[PDB]
Parts: sequence; structure tokens; C-alpha cells
Amino acid sequence: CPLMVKVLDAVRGSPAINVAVHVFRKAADDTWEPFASGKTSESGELHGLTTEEEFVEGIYKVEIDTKSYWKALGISPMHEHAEVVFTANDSGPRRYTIAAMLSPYSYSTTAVVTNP
Amino acid sequence: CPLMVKVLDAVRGSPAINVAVHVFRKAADDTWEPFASGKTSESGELHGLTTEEEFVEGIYKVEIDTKSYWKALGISPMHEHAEVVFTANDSGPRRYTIAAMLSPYSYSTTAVVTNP
Amino acid sequence: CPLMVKVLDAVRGSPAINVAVHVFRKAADDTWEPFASGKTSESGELHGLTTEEEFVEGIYKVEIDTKSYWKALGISPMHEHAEVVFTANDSGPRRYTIAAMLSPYSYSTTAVVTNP
Amino acid sequence: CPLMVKVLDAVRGSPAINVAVHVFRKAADDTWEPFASGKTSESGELHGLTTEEEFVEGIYKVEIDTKSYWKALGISPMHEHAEVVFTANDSGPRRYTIAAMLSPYSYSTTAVVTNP
Ligand SMILES: [Cl-]
Ligand SMILES: [Cl-]
Ligand SMILES: [Cl-]
Repeated sequence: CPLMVKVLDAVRGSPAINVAVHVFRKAADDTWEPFASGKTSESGELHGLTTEEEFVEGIYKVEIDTKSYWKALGISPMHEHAEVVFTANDSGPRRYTIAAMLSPYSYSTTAVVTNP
Repeated sequence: CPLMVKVLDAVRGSPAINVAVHVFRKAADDTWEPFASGKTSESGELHGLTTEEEFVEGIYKVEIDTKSYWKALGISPMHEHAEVVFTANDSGPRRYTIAAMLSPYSYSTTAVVTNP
Repeated sequence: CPLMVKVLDAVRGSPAINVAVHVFRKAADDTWEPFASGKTSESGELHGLTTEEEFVEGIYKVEIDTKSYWKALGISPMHEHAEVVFTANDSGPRRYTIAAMLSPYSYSTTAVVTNP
Repeated sequence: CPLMVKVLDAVRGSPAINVAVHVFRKAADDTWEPFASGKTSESGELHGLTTEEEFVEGIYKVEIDTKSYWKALGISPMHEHAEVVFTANDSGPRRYTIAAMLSPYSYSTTAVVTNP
């Protein structure tokens, strides 16, 4: 798992389950290329997005569909989505966890990078 | 003053000074239209971005150039920027403050909406 | 004004209004001695806790009664309070702003330190 | 485990390793009873603090010795230690992860609470 995304709900104190996540990589021409996507599990985790070979140095974007999440819980949110854009592997290979904590008016995101 | 941005550096314990901020509004196009921009002052605040007459209902994106801020201090941060996408004024006009807290591997962004 | 506290509610996108804040200073017997207290205003801000004369070097604790706040809004909170413990004035007098972002299962507290 | 603590470093974007963590439970004589302690692992995680049988309803404090952690990394921090205080098991038994992200001037803490 070179790349893992974790999503948490700060209103209920729970993993955010069945949240849609899209990942893109910036391509040579400044456009965003589709790279991976999925839905978070019961633990709020999305694994199996990429291989060590496919996950090269670059700029990556993680788009989180927060609005559908809230609406499915009966909340009409102010935040439309979250977009986290980061540089990877520029110092050589690392495992990355992109975590996001959601509220209807806020998010926080953290990156944890560890060396294999 | 309908839109303000306030930015704090949580690792150095200081306002984040001279940080570039861009604001976009979603067009019927579905395209992000440039709307306003400026730099944070010595207190980490950016006022005067827009006027009541220009800040109509819609979907807005605030992008804070955190990468340039950290690089100017010598630091290679994780993220290219901090951002928030929100719906504005859709139940009458409000004052919006976007509050951002920054570290090199994490950020939070919060929309604070008042009357007053 | 050497110590200020600013409190934001990240779930409702509002200042946290009428929240009790208590400040302690560690005494020479390692007990937390009561030092100052107040309630946040309509803007989420608490000014006037202490004077330059009374705010000497030491270790201080700021405790924000987040439990009573969430309870008043009909929200079950996790924490009894949000807190920061910091060393103050240990190399010259500074102005300290404690910035707290709140949600029912998450908080952040940041010491913002600035000069004369 | 009914209780896990995870500690992260926001400056380095890494788990915070060999961080001292003490857990207390508020007693009837409203003193803090020592309850458990340990040091975070290489993943920043501290497991095995308690058992289901011992982890009764109550008010708990998680104290994190952030000062010694920063000092070992050659930083003399303004933040002295974190004290995360919460009610546990008051809606019946749950599993708790208390996560904290550290800077020399700030911290952010989240609780994830799940029902097994
Ligand atoms: Cl981002
Ligand atoms: Cl904060
Ligand atoms: Cl606490």
C-alpha cells in the first residue's frame, strides 16, 4: 500500500463509511489524469488504489465527495467537497496515508509519510 | 465586508504573513472563474476581496498558496495549497470568514458564517 | 492585552459564543493555581483576562469548557474541555493568542505568539 | 483493545515514536487515579493500555509528554504537554482511538469511537 486514504466524521466520531474518493495525477500538459478511485470501507479506509510500480513521483489530487456523505446522513452541508493536492515521491519512495476529518463547515487533512 | 480570509501558521506559532489567496466562482460553464485575490497582512488577514454587490449567490473556491509560503521559509511542504469549496448566500446574505490553520504536512480550513 | 482566546465552532460554522474559559498558572508546589477566567463574546473572542503586570513568566494552562457549549446545542460531545498548556514569557514578554477550533469529537489549540 | 493512542508529528509528517503517554481516571474523591501508561511504537501507536474488564464508564485523562519528544529532536517547544480529557463508556462499551498531531506551538486531537 503505497497510498491509503482515510476519512473520519468529526460530528459523530466515527469512520466515514462509503465515501467516494477520486485520485488524479498531474500530467505533462497541466491536466489532471484519472489514476484511481473507490469508496471507503467500514473502517473509513480506502486501500488498493495503486501499485508501487504505478505510483511514481508527481503531483496528485485526492477529491472527496463529502456532500453525498452528509446528505446520506440527513445533513445539508455548506462544504461541497474536499480537494487535497500534494507532491509525492520527490525524495524517493515512501508510503503515504492521506487522512481527512470532515464537518459540514470544515475539513482537516493530514499526510503521514513513512519509509519502507 | 462579505468575505475575509485568516491564515495561521501552527508550527511556528505566528500569523501566516504575505500568503497569496485566490478566490474563484463556479460559472454556468461549470468552469472556475477568477473572482478575487490578495495577500495576507502582518496579522494573517486578508480583507477587501469583494463587495456586497459583486458577491452573489453561488459556489466559491478559496485557494491559499501554502506551498510558496513554506518554500519561502526553506521548507518543502506536502501540499500545493489549502482550499475550501462552499456554497454562498443561498439562504440570504451572510459574512464569510475562511479560517485556515497550516503546518507543513497538514491543514484545516473552516467556513465561518455570520449575520451579524 | 497580553493574553486573548478565540474560539470557533467548525460544525456549525460559527464563532463559539458564551463559552467559559479558565486560565491556570503552575505554582512552585506543582499545583495549578487559578489565574483568570471569562466568557467568549458574540465574536468568539475573550479579551481582558490579565494585565502586563500580572502575566509573568511561567507555565499556563487554558481550559475551554466545550462540554457545556455542545450540551447547550443538543450535541453529545466527547471531550470535557479543550486545553493548551504552554510556557510563557520565558524569553521576553510576548502577546499570546490561543486559537481553538472545535467539533464534538475533535479540537485543535494553537498558541499564536507576537511581539510588542 | 478498548483504548488505543496514536501520536503524529506535523512538522515531519511522521509517526511520533517513543512518546510517553499516561492515562488517568477521575475518582470518586475527584482526584486523578493512575490507570495505565506506555510509550508509542515506531508506528506512533500505543496499544494494550487496558482490558474491557478494567475500562469502565468514567472521565479519563490522556497526558502526552510532548516536551521530551521535541527535546529529543533538538527542539525546545513552547507546548509543554497535552491533556486530553473525555468521558468514556457512558453509552455502553466502545472502542476508542485517541489520536493527536503535534507541533511545538499547537496540537490537534481527534477521537474515533466504534461499537464492536
Ligand atoms: Cl490541497
Ligand atoms: Cl487551532
Ligand atoms: Cl481535553
